[PDB]
Formats: sequence, C-alpha cells, structure tokens
Amino acid sequence: LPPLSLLDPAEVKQKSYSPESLEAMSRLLEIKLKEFGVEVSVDSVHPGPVITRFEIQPAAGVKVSRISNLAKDLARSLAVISVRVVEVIPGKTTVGIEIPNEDRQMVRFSEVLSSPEYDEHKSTVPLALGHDIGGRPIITDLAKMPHLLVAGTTGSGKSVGVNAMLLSILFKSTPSEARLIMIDPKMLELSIYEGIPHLLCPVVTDMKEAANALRWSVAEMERRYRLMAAMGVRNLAGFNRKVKDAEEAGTPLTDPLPQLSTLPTIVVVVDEFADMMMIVGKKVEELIARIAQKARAAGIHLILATQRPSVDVITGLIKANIPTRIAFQVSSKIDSRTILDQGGAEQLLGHGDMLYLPPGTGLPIRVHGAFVSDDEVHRVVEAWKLRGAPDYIEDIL
Amino acid sequence: LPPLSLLDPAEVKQKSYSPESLEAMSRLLEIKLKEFGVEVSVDSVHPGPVITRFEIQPAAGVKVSRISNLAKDLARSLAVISVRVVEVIPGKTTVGIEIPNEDRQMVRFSEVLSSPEYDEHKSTVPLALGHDIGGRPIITDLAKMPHLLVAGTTGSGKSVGVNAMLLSILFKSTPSEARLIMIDPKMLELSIYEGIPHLLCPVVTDMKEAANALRWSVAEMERRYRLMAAMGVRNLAGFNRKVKDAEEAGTPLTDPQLSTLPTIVVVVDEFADMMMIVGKKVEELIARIAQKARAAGIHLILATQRPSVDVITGLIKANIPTRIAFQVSSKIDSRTILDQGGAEQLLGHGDMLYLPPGTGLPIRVHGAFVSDDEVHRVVEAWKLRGAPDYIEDIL
DNA sequence: ATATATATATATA
DNA sequence: TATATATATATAT
Ligand SMILES: Nc1ncnc2c1ncn2[C@@H]1O[C@H](COP(=O)(O)OP(=O)(O)O)[C@@H](O)[C@H]1O
Ligand SMILES: Nc1ncnc2c1ncn2[C@@H]1O[C@H](COP(=O)(O)OP(=O)(O)O)[C@@H](O)[C@H]1O
Repeated sequence: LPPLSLLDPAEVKQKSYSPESLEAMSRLLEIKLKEFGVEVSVDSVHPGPVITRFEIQPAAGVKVSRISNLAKDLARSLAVISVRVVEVIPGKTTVGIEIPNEDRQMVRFSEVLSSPEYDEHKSTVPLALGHDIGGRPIITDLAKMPHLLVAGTTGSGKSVGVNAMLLSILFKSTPSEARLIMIDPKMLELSIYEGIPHLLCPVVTDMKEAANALRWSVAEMERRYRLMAAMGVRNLAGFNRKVKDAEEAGTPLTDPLPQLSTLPTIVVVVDEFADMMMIVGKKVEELIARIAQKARAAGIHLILATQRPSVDVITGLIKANIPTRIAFQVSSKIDSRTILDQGGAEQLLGHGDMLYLPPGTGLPIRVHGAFVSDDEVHRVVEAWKLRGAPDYIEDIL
Repeated sequence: LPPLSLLDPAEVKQKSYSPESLEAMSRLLEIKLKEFGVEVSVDSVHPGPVITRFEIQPAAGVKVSRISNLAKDLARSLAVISVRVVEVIPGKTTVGIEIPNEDRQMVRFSEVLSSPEYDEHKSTVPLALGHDIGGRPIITDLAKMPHLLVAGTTGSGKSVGVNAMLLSILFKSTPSEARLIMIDPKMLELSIYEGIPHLLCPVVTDMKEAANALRWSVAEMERRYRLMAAMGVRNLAGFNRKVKDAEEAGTPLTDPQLSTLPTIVVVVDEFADMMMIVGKKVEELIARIAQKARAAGIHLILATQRPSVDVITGLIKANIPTRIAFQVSSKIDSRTILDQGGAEQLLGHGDMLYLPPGTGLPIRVHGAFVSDDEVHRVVEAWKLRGAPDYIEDIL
C-alpha cells in the first residue's frame, strides 16, 4: 500500500461568490422565468464546485413539465451552456435548477480520497467517484452494487472515470483481497496498468481472448459456488471470516473436492463491450448476462463501459441484471432513456460530470468525476510494481 | 407439528402517523389538488404499513385522467417521493390515491401466521404471503391457484418469498399430506432445508438430475391419473376423501391398502438456467405438468430472474394463471409476466403483485420477512422429529 | 393558450 | 417483419 500523497496535491480553490451575486442571479432567474409563461420565486441558493443548485418554489397550478420543456431556452437566455432541471428533490417541495458557474474548478482526486468515508471504509473494493453538487464526496462500494454500467459519448471522461475506479481499488486492497481482470479491447487506455500484482492476466486485447477470459470467470464463479455449497456459507465475506477463524484456530480447512486460503474479490473491468459484442456475437451477451445474474455472492464484479448508448449494446438482458448505472454526458433523451430508463442525462456538461444511479429504487445523484491523470496513474502503477512481483494465471485463455 | 413460538416475537409496532398528522395531510392533499385544475374532497383514510391509501371523491364533471396526468406533480408538491392513482376502487364511487410512507415497516412472519384466517384454514398448502395494502393478513391457498410463477430482479425479496412460502407449508402440514421436491439449480440458497422429512431426495444440484426428477414427477402424475381413473375420482381432494373412507374412518381398502397420496409442491429456484442450458424438452415436461396437474397432486412454485420470452414463453404462460411478480426493471417484463403494466413501480423488498386466478386484476401484497435464524429453528424442529422418508430412485 | 387526437418512430415478439 | 408503445405536432378548444 503506497501512501495517498503520491497524487497531485490540492491546489487553491476559487469559487462560492459573494451573496449579492447569488441574489442577483436569483432575481435574474425569476425575471427570465416570469418573462416566460411560468411564475416562480427563488427559495434557496446552494453553491457548488461546478454547478449552483437553485431551489425554486413553484407557484399554484404550474407543473414541472412546463419547467423541463423550456430548459433549452432558459439556458440560452441565462447566457450559460446548458441548464438542468431536477424534477424532484428528495423530501422537499421545490424544483431544483442547476446552473453552471463562470469558472469551473476541477475535482481533485486526493481531495476525494482524503475523506473519512473512504478512509474508514469497511469493504475491500470501494469506488470513490467524486463530489456531490456542493463538495461532499461520494464513495460507493462495488460489493453493494454489485455491477456497474458506464456510458456517455467521447470527450466526456469515460476512461477517466474507469481510471478513478481502478485507483480507488488500488489504493486500499492488497492482491490477496482484490485481484483484477482487465479487458481493454483497444490498446489505448487500460494498457498502462501492466506489471501490478493485482492482475490475473496480461491486459486482454483480442476478442477470442476476451471470450476466454469471460469463460474462465464463469468457471471461477462455478467453483466458488460449489466450494461455498460444500462449506454451507452464503456469501464470500462470511467465507473469509470462516477460513480466517479456522486458520487462526490452529486447524485450517481442507479441499472440498491440500489447504485453502482467503479468496480474493475478482473485479472484471471492460472498456468497450460494444466492440466486444460487435466482433464476437451474442455469446458474449449471454456470458455477461450469466455473470450479472449469478456472480454477486461469488465476488466476481463487473465495471462495464461503452461509447454507444444504443439498444444494440446495452440490451434488455444487460439492463435487467445490472441495476447500478453511471451516466456521463450522452447525446439525447433517447440515449438517456436507454441508459437510465428516464431523461436527464443529456443536460450535463461533460469532462467528468456523471449521474450516479444508486442500486435499487433510486433517483440519480449528480456526481462530478475525479480528474485522475497519467502522472498519478503511472506513479501508482510503478509504486505497486516496486512493492510487488507480477503473478499471471496461465490457463485463463 | 412445530410450535409457532419458534418464530421471532411480534415487536410492538412503531405506530406513527397520528390521526391529526394524517388529517393535516388530507387537508393538504385537497388544497394542493384544488390549486391545480381539479376539485376534490377526501372521503376516508386507510393508514397502512408501507403505502397509505387516501380515498378521495372527485367533484362533479372532473375525470380520472386529469388526476392521472397530475399525479407526478401532486407527488412533488406533497413532500413525498411518489404516488399512484388507482383508477377504480372496486364497488365504490371514489378514486384511490396511494401515497407511500417514508417509514418502510418490516412485516414479521408471526404477525401473518397468527391471523384467524390461517389458523382455521383446512387445506394442506396455504401460502402466507403477507399483509395487503390496508394491513390485513392475506392467506391464499395454493390448491386454488393451482400453479405459481415467481419473477423479479436481484435484490427484490425473492428467496425470502420462497422461504416464506415453504414455511407456510411447514407450519401446518405433516410429512403425510405434503412433500416437497426442491430443485435448486443454484448450489447456494436452498441447501439449508436439507434434513427435513418433507423431501423426496437430497436437494437437487444438476439440471440433468433435475430433468430426471421432473420425468419422475411426470410419471407419478400419470400413475396418479390412472389410479384415479380406476377409482372413479374427480380430483385429488376426492381421493383424500377416499383416504377418509379408508383407515381414517377404520375401514381398510385394497391396492388396485392405499395410503395417502401427498400433495407435491415442486419448488424451482431458477428455471431460467435450466431452460437455457438443457433446452426445450424440459419446457415440454413443464407444459405437460402445468396443463393438467391441478387435480393430480403435483404443484410447482417456479422462481426465476429473467421475465423474458427466452425463459417464459407462451407455453408456460396460459397454463399458470396465478403469478407472483416482484420488482422488475421494465414495463416490457411486466407485460411478459403479469400481461399488463405496473410491476416496475414496486417499492422493493418482497413487495409483490399477487395476481389471483380468475379475475385478472392485480392484488398488491407486502412480503413477509423471515430470517435465516428462524429457518434454522424450523429445520431443527423438523430434524428432531422425523427420519427422511425418501424415494431415492428419483435420481 | 393548451388538453386532445393523431401521424409517425423506435423497440420487441 | 408486423406491431405495441412513445414522442413530437396540428387543432380546436
Ligand atoms: N474531472 C475532469 N475534469 C476535467 N476534464 C476531465 C475530467 N474527467 C474527464 N475529463 C476529460 O475527459 C477526457 C477523456 O475522455 P475519454 O474517457 O478518453 O473519452 P473516450 O474514452 O470516450 O474517448 C480527458 O481529455 C479529460 O480532459
Ligand atoms: N418483507 C421484507 N421486508 C424487508 N426486507 C425484505 C423483506 N423480504 C426480503 N427482504 C430483503 O430482501 C433481501 C433478500 O433478497 P433475495 O430474495 O435474496 O433476492 P435474490 O434472491 O434476487 O438475491 C434481504 O436482504 C432482505 O433484507
């Protein structure tokens, strides 16, 4: 485990303007919406790093569709790039309008990881994603999702988000706990992660090797289910508690079908399963559906990623089994419905601005993706290559 | 029989939402509906565990569709998360507005079994599903359904639902009048039930052995139909009345001494894996069961995770008219199982849509939570009473 | 000005 | 490929 200070340090923040500017922008929003058909007063002003949520209290009779279907013209008349209308704030009566600022400060990855949520976290595969709309950091947990879609068009930060997730893995767990599998169909982005002991294979490029890696993941899932069936334990955390107590009790356990040890948590990232499905066919779709159907209790987790938010790629079989979605900036409302079963993803800004959809029944929480760069990535990868030796399992292909 | 005191005790409920706190909400609802186009008057209030139905009488000359289009904004302006406008309360002249409570309240299973409906129930296979939208216990016999599909996404309260159904079997029925075939294609979930005398086998692992057990079940159904045709018997309950004509009333019979033919409830945890791995001959077996087996003595609790045409075709659709649907992720899946819409609107954690046989109208049922410790207690209470009476040649 | 009807657009059996 | 549903648009209110 390298220390957290090997990242780029925190710069000087400059936002959160004088309250006369916030009151002037509140009165400007009231005047512009009054010049349109609606009439609404600004309730409260919440500043933020990138955007500034204006909670406004709609008057009698005015609907929310009459606020959502003129956001284009409101963003034009407020001289900003694009505005976003929150249809529902949880537990209030108002309607959130989020306006970008003049200067747009980035999200610093050390400022994300310097949080007590990440620092005193319980699990072994956390995923620090970035701040909320006001600077409060979001740190999710991949063993609670248990799978993850990522989409959004180019120039929006998909590979930067995947690198933020993978450094969130690599700053906490040893290779005895979180052992990765990386399937990069290009040679472009995820090729930098070579050498670290957290891998199982060299970073898989060709699609026959991708299908072989998914079939080996199916085999690992089946042998872990058979082993936990023999030992009667429902989940992997209880299994590791059992085997740790058995090894510390002086009588370690045995082969159900030698000596067993603590199993790691396999995280299988995929960078473009659009192109993977394109080259191979429906067999990859059936394998991803099988893994997303069964592999929660066996520790196999997925980080999917795709450029195209279309029905050819994110099919219904993938949507029904993976309930946690990340939505970056997409092209239009049809792409937003394909990724989140609802609108609201097209109104973003890009360059690290996502809509985290939490697992289960939920409302999308706007998260700003942490900007992790090639300096930090290369430095932490060389740190792990100097702190450990590579270990590849040969028969995965 | 095991005692009902094995379950966890009914904790004194956090009966929140005082009558002034709901009277103020009703006055606020009629004011915030009068601010929009409609005019309304609140008729009565039914406070409940999870969702609270506000029965409202609309004004003269206003339509339900105005309330339906106005629904999301009404849910926005009342400081709640969602709403659902029931277009028709059966038998009344009102419109049901169901506002979900912000306190998702757990339903303990002893709070469902202790109803007088369940204790005075006579059939061998009751299913304690949970409470209704109003909070009253809903007990539904399995013998009148006659089969039951279960579908819903991962983390919706499905294994807890199958555990509640099987404990509803086990808290009333002896090993004489009920006997379970547990087809568990996942190796992980329902191995906890191993040891009870209510099994015909150790709990089945492989789809090959599961298909062998289903062939055995087809053959047992066929010999039961042939013996009922020999005895001139019009259903299973008529043959248990012939059992009452037998040594139950102290007059023995012959073997054309016929004992009880136990009602078989075949649970399948994931038949999606089976019907995608081994093919469609299993679907031929399931269709030949599900078309005929009501008057036979073999029933199926089918559970899955793919409400799709790849799993649930039209073959296993028209023959199972009683379906449990948990939280699915699309209206397309809702039309795939319930043949209507409204299944993705569920609030998760066992809150299902019991679709009764006959009337094709959904009946929403909150799922009863049963923990794994209560399961170990019931497994212990059955292992301390009876050795496993197997027909071991099923595999 | 705006709820309704309708022609067509995309997703699925 | 035929169709069920969904979305944008005259239209008359
Ligand atoms: N938090 C952020 N702040 C600023 N820029 C960001 C942030 N996150 C991502 N980016 C931008 O996203 C770009 C990477 O996009 P990428 O994921 O490679 O798109 P694709 O993989 O679809 O081609 C980088 O050039 C970077 O400038
Ligand atoms: N009646 C209930 N009340 C509250 N939570 C419930 C209830 N029934 C089930 N659950 C929740 O559902 C979870 C189990 O889901 P499960 O049936 O295992 O889904 P799956 O089988 O798809 O994994 C449990 O963690 C439990 O908390």
